[PDB]
Amino acid sequence: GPIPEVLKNYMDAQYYGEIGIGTPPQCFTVVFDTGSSNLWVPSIHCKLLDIACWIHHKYNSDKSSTYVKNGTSFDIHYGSGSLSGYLSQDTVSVPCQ
Amino acid sequence: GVKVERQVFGEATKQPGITFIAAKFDGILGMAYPRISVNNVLPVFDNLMQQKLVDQNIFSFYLSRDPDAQPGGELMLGGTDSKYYKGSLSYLNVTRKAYWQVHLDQVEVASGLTLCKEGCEAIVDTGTSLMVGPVDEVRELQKAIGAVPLIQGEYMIPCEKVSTLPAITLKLGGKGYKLSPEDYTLKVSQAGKTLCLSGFMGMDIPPPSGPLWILGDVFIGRYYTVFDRDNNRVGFAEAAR
Ligand SMILES: *[C@@H]1O[C@H](CO)[C@@H](O[C@@H]2O[C@H](CO)[C@@H](O[C@@H]3O[C@H](CO)[C@@H](O)[C@H](O)[C@@H]3O)[C@H](O)[C@H]2NC(C)=O)[C@H](O)[C@H]1NC(C)=O
Ligand SMILES: CC(C)[C@@H]1NC(=O)C[C@H](O)[C@H](Cc2ccccc2)NC(=O)CCCCCCCCCCCNC1=O
Ligand SMILES: *[C@@H]1O[C@H](CO)[C@@H](O[C@@H]2O[C@H](CO)[C@@H](O)[C@H](O)[C@H]2NC(C)=O)[C@H](O)[C@H]1NC(C)=O
Ligand SMILES: O=[P-]([O-])[O-]
Repeated sequence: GPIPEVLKNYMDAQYYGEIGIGTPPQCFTVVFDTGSSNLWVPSIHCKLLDIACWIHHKYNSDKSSTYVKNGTSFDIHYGSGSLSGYLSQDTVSVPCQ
Repeated sequence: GVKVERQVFGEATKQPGITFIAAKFDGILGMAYPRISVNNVLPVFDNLMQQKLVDQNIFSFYLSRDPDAQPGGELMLGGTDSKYYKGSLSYLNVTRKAYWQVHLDQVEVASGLTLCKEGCEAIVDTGTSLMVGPVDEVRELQKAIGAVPLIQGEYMIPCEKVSTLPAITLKLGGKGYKLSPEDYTLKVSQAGKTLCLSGFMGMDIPPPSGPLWILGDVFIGRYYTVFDRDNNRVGFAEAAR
């Protein structure tokens, strides 16, 4: 049947819920964004220049038994900002637990 | 819960600027159509549909507009949640399957100013906090309510004036969706101070995608929203209040 995903609200400006990526699941908070179509989270391989990565959860493919390598570069440009990295494949859990 | 197998996703390694630094969330899970997926990656909900992990290929949002309320919101995958809306759903067809784009009939400030006078296109975007419209039309709107410019297309209103502002009504599918001044203004806090942000922001989105209005969290907060991929439509009902 339907799957409830509870969201937090920060200051009426950010709404986000917990998902899992990997086996076992590594938990991340995400915006469920009806204005775009890609999923991404920070990598443990993020560049040292990426200050945001210092204080967010990071995905470690080495700890997931369902990870499948891709490695293709991607770049996404939103109205509020941009990012880049590389693609990977894994099982996504909603909610995380 | 649900486990979507074989999902392709981005491992971010560069995040220039400041957007993501102080954000409460780690990442973004896009729920629009595959047409606007970067690298043509099959989206999460598309993969979910192909794996038959829900019976109805719809998903729905409740967003609380009291910033201290628990729960903050709920995304329901594969259904709607009667806990969070009253009355019946009204539907609008999607017009370009890329964003969740629909036709907007008009925008009316109660004191008389009409924007989008002969109709226009809008997207329904959970990932935008504010309502967004064209710079020149939003400027007129803000002058009508007595708001003043802040920066980058945002405007502020003296908090003591909010309760006497006019209502603003969006006409969608021939029905009126009213926003009260409390619905379309937000409290913002920095360094122990409180201000009131106008919930409309001016931004010109160029062709070919634009121009587009954006029904952001301001709207979805008041109007519980259903996104339906079986029938390519958006549904609205009055959220619990
Ligand atoms: C909103 O979108 C839906 C789905 O695209 C539209 O529904 C479609 O409406 C037309 C009538 O204008 C239907 O036409 C008939 O199709 C059958 C073939 O199944 C044919 O035998 C008839 O001669 C006729 O062409 C179409 O079936 C119908 N689709 C569904 C799923 O009901 C709807 O009209 C759109 N609403 C608005 C307000 O535009
Ligand atoms: C399809 C995708 C590549 C991208 N989609 C968004 O930027 C909308 C998303 O809803 C995005 C989600 C997000 C949330 C949090 C932090 C960063 C991003 N919202 C915003 O950035 C807010 C402002 C949007 C203004 C309208 C966009 C105007 C066009 C921008 C250029 C083309 N890029 C797009 O349309
Ligand atoms: C990276 O992922 C993409 C998909 O996001 C892969 O492209 C798909 O691959 C299979 C073939 O193995 C096709 O059936 C799909 O039609 C492809 N889709 C698209 C849009 O290209 C791609 O193969 C992956 N690359 C690597 C190097 O692993
Ligand atoms: O509000 P919490 O996600 O820090």
